[PDB]
Amino acid sequence: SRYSPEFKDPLIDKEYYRKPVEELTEEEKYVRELKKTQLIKAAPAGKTSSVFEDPVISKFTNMMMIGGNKVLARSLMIQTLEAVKRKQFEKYHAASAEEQATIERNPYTIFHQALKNCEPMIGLVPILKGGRFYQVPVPLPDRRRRFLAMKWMITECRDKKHQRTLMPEKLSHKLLEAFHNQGPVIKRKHDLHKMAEANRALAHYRWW
Amino acid sequence: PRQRAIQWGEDGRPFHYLFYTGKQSYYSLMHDVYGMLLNLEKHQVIGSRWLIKEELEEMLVEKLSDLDYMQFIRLLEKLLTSQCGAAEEEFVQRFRRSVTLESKKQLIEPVQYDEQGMAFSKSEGKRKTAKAEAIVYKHGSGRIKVNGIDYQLYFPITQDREQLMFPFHFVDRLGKHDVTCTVSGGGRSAQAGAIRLAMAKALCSFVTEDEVEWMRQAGLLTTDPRVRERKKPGQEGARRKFTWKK
Amino acid sequence: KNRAARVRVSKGDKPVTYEEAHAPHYIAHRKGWLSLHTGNLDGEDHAAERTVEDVFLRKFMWGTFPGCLADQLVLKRRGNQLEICAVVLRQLSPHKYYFLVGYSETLLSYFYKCPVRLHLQTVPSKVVYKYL
Amino acid sequence: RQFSYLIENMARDCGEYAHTRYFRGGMLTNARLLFGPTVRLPDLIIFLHTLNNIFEPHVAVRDAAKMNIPTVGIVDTNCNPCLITYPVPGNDDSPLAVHLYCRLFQTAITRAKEKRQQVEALYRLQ
Amino acid sequence: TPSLRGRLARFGNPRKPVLKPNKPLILANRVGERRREKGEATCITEMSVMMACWKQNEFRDDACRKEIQGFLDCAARAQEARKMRSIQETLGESGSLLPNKLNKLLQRFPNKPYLS
RNA sequence: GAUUAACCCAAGUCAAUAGAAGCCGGCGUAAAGAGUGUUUUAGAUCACCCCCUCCCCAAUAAAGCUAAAACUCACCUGAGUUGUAAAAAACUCCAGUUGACACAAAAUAGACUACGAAAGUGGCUUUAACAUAUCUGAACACACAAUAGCUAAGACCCAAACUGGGAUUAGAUACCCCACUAUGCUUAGCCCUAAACCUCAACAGUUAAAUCAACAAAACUGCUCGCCAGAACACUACGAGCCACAGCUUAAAACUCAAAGGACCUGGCGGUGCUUCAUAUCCCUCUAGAGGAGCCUGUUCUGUAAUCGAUAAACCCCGAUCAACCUCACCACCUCUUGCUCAGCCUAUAUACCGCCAUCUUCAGCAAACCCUGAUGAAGGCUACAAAGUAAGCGCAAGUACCCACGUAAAGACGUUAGGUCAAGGUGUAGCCCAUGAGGUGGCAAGAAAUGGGCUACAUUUUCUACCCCAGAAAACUACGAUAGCCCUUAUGAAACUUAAGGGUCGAAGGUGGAUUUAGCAGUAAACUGAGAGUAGAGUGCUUAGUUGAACAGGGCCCUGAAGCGCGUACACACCGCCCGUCACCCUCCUCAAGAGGAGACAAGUCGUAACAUGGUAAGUGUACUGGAAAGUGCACUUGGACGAACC
Ligand SMILES: [K+]
Ligand SMILES: [Mg+2]
Ligand SMILES: [Mg+2]
Ligand SMILES: [Mg+2]
Ligand SMILES: [Mg+2]
Ligand SMILES: [Mg+2]
Ligand SMILES: [Mg+2]
Ligand SMILES: [Mg+2]
Ligand SMILES: [Mg+2]
Ligand SMILES: [Mg+2]
Ligand SMILES: [Mg+2]
Ligand SMILES: [Mg+2]
Ligand SMILES: [Mg+2]
Ligand SMILES: [Mg+2]
Ligand SMILES: [Mg+2]
Ligand SMILES: [Mg+2]
Ligand SMILES: [Mg+2]
Ligand SMILES: [Mg+2]
Ligand SMILES: [Mg+2]
Ligand SMILES: [Mg+2]
Ligand SMILES: [Mg+2]
Ligand SMILES: [Mg+2]
Ligand SMILES: [Mg+2]
Ligand SMILES: [Mg+2]
Ligand SMILES: [Mg+2]
Ligand SMILES: [Mg+2]
Ligand SMILES: [Mg+2]
Ligand SMILES: [Mg+2]
Ligand SMILES: [Mg+2]
Ligand SMILES: [Mg+2]
Ligand SMILES: [Mg+2]
Ligand SMILES: [Mg+2]
Repeated sequence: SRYSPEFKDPLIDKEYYRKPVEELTEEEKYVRELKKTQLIKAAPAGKTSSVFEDPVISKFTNMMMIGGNKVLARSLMIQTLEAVKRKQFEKYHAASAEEQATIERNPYTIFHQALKNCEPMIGLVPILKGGRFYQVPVPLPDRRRRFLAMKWMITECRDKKHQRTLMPEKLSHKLLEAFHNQGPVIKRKHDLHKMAEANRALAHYRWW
Repeated sequence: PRQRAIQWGEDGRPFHYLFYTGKQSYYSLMHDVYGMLLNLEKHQVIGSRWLIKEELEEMLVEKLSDLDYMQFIRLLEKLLTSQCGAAEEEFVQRFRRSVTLESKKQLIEPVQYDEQGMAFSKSEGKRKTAKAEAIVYKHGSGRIKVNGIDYQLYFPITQDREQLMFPFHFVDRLGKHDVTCTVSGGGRSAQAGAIRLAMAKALCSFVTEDEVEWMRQAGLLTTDPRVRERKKPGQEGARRKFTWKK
Repeated sequence: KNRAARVRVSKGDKPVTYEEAHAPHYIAHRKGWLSLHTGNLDGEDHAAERTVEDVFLRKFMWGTFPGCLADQLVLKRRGNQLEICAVVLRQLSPHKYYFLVGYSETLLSYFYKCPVRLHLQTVPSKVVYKYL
Repeated sequence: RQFSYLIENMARDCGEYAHTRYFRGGMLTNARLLFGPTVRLPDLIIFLHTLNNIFEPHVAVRDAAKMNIPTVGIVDTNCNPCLITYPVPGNDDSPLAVHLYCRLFQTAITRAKEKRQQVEALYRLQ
Repeated sequence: TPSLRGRLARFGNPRKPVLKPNKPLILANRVGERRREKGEATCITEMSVMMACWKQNEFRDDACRKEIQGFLDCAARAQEARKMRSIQETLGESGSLLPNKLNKLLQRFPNKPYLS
């Protein structure tokens, strides 16, 4: 890295700097005073202080990117969100008054809830023992869990099974399905959970 | 190089009583410091640093080891910790060196005035191969002209427009300053980054010092040193090696 | 291991001059160029002819002054003037040195069709930078 | 290390030399290299503690025996006086005893130098 | 401390040897390293509760939320406890002293199985 | 070997043979304390005065008894139990509880060190009982002697050679699992062997020194007995003795060799221990690929009259930043002979080299000169509350280049691989001189097959068009997909079916690729664009500039390595090491009913890998059974293995 180790990652949060001094604790005050003497990396172009910034959606867009084509990936993401919102509006209008309250129309909430539902709880690690390889169930960190959800969503949307269907439409359909706890990705999570439950007897093989 | 004088006379008798230790200067220094500590026992930071081992060797005209330097520095710190007098402080200050604490505070551009009397600040920025020179006026409607073109026409990508929005929005000054920036070189994103850096640097002249510090901490005023890495011979790219066959 | 123009280490008895003691990667960093002409500059020609002239001059001076040269020659080209600055040893009689100076200067002038001067700096012995 | 400072001070006061730090290998048997070809080695070495800090004989005892330097030495009941030229059996741990030894040796050296100066002055006078 | 008189096979010892050590019974000037304890699989009980609830609820997370949260909390506690255990091993509070400091102490006072 | 010279002796020289010259030395590991105890004849002075553990703990034989755990039986519950790295086989008259329950074996005590001559002896009780008022002493006897084994009769819970089955394996006559027998136990006889070793004889005495090869368990003295005298043949043959009959004890010789051996030093290595790490990295991970398709290009193989070299990491768009003629060194034919050169050779040798480099190195050590330790051996040389190291110099580092102090370059020693290049050039040695030299003309440089690296794709995050990011169409046999095939034109050139570019025509394999595998930690990977070197022209290649621009970066010592401390070592060109046994020929010797066996040498090929590292099942002794073979297993014993050496 061209940044010396002295450099620190910048913190982009307006509320963090607009916080009143009186509310600040001694630890926070000391941290703020110390940060005046450190070196700070340049703010990355990906993230800004815009109120419409979503780190989850930015990460999903980066994972969808192919060959550094972030314009196309961002276009696909915004088209997917627009398609989700349009489908939700269509369902809202076509539904009765009772069902209108339950129908969700925020694409961001739908996306976050779909990823949260797609998140696996217990993973499998291949462990060598006695010359064999065993799929030992293991706990998963939240980071790996979110990454697995995102990667499963993207891989399922990129599957060749869907013919001539554009990525925004496929991704919107999968997001709506996952938001309702249905679809191939939720089935993949269930299959992982079932395999872990079956291999539960191998859990003692783990040494960590 | 500084050379130590002959350490014994015609008769052969060495001048210093610690000659046969082989490190008479260092051990004499340690002896004096220990004696000062004993005297102090009998009686009962930011702008300075301890000298490095090389400085101590230059002072003593004797080769030293890292552990010897550690022992000396520990003894000096123990000397400082006590209720030292004026002479005991002068002895310490003999070895203490001065460190220039360069302020990380961003330099504020002077506020210049045009023919019409409007106030403005000019700055420059670089991102990869892109160089941008920006002028930010104290009063404005938020209009930004890039090479005489509106920034929404010049930047048809939402990411670049968000990059432009970042400095003003971070200090809650959207639509309050008019900007005229000329950028040359690099791609669209490098140009947007350079314009962002120049705009933030210029806008520092019209915000409070705390706001300038916040912008610096947010990364709006650091010149991004990340530039393209040269391709090396014998490998496909900057880091990509040729496929290796075993 | 790189071998180019490197005097390898030994038991510490081999004397090396400043020119020899520095590896090629020290050129323009710790040592200069033994020939100075405008041939290799951008937008210039006749570089190959200048290189061939330099090679021939070095070989000719090495052969004409056997065992006298104490270091590499320094060739300078100003206009059509060709200056050869050479560090020689104080062993030959000055009569022979002057004879060789006149001889080489006239021969090179009539060979390369340019005024050639030969400046000799004499040293009692080879200048030693270090012992490798 | 309890008496390094006292012994160094005594050596400085009496005009003689002291070694109370880690005895580097060869300070006596390799002095011509460490110091120089014209270094003058001590003509008498006085050990106020013949044992090193790991309860073995000080290497300087053996090295001074090699270099034919007579060694005066205070030897406790756990020391080895075989190679010490003039061993003095005595306690080497109590501060009182060590101070007594330092006083006696310093006074003897000072009296010797005073007598040498007096004899030289008297012989020049006559 | 067990007696060593008449144990080893030595001249003048009439009886057959009691001890046959493969190394001399002489104290070394160093102690063994701080041996790690082989890690065991953790949070197995909470994992079992979660998996049994999955089997009873057809792997529906909505019904099993409580047990799933318990298992996740146990996993996070186990990871943080492993990190804290590494920190404690660096600290060395649990033992009477770290092996490094003990080795330093033994270096200061070495064993002397020889004469001098 | 000849030749020149030299050396020794000399009327001799010296090839063969024989003789002369050998016991006061040792026995823990080199061969050697005989498995143990006790005599007479004898020997010794350690006998007498004169004496400090007498006695008790697990000596021995006999008789009796039994606490825990088994087996079996009985009731009641369940359909499983056993088995391990994982399984299978096996048993379900099985498993669990409870109760009854032995000719088997004797937790804890034992952190004790006792008894016995040794072998051995560690549950309890009782009886008998543990020689010698100097010492050594029997291999010419007498009496004992672990385990194994034989004989005869019994017991039989459990274990277990053999055997059978299951598994593993290339095979598995083993390791792993299951069942069972001889056997382990009792009684009466035999057998008489052990790494029967504490490899250290009994008795008396010393710690004085001249302590002392090394390691081990310090060095010795007096006396006596036993044993030993290069290795292998050889715990063998013959003879003799024995209750032993495939046996045990004593025990040679011939052929052969210049060694064998014991203990160490250093290094390497270990399917070696502990600890800490790996930061594109060893594993799980993240991204893009390779391996599947077509094409370009290199290589192997085949082919031709037709180069050469690299060819594991460290070869394979490599010498070439480049072969149509030239280049060219290849082949065929023709020609010249002091030849462009005070000749020439791209002839052999890179295992003679210089020159330039690869590689560990994505290391950090190399080393002059001294000094000290090892008893002055090979060797080694550090502890900071410091204990023998000091060290010039090279390297790292620092400085320097690009955009910083970061990063990338560059650098990167001594050495390793007799690593690459004799074809850059030079050059040692050897080789040709009417040719292995020089010139001219023409020509090969292909693909049965296999493979490496790239390029293009297999499309919808796509294809075409405009634009360079607010669009319109296409979207499966006229879709995506050739830079390929065929035809034509142009460029260069003297020469283009051949090289390049363009146009036309065609629209192929292919539908995200098995085992396996490469690279990347940030402006990096990925994708896109441009320029340069060299050419007359020529690469999908190389060098280089820029643009858009990510994901993971957290856990682990399980896998592979590194470092620190050790351990082992029969290896030392150093584990790609060494090494064992069976199955052919020849040679020598020995024992032989001349057929054959044995030993050694010769040393092959074959089948395994038994030993040396925890040698991948620790090794070995005795013994029994079994096996193609080293060998496997049972039982007891040994360390000539280790168990990491405070607690954790
Ligand atoms: K390929
Ligand atoms: Mg290199
Ligand atoms: Mg004392
Ligand atoms: Mg022996
Ligand atoms: Mg015996
Ligand atoms: Mg007797
Ligand atoms: Mg027996
Ligand atoms: Mg039986
Ligand atoms: Mg059984
Ligand atoms: Mg079995
Ligand atoms: Mg019994
Ligand atoms: Mg035994
Ligand atoms: Mg036998
Ligand atoms: Mg026999
Ligand atoms: Mg017989
Ligand atoms: Mg392929
Ligand atoms: Mg070839
Ligand atoms: Mg070849
Ligand atoms: Mg040709
Ligand atoms: Mg030729
Ligand atoms: Mg070579
Ligand atoms: Mg480099
Ligand atoms: Mg460097
Ligand atoms: Mg070779
Ligand atoms: Mg070769
Ligand atoms: Mg020819
Ligand atoms: Mg075409
Ligand atoms: Mg033409
Ligand atoms: Mg083996
Ligand atoms: Mg084995
Ligand atoms: Mg065995
Ligand atoms: Mg068997």
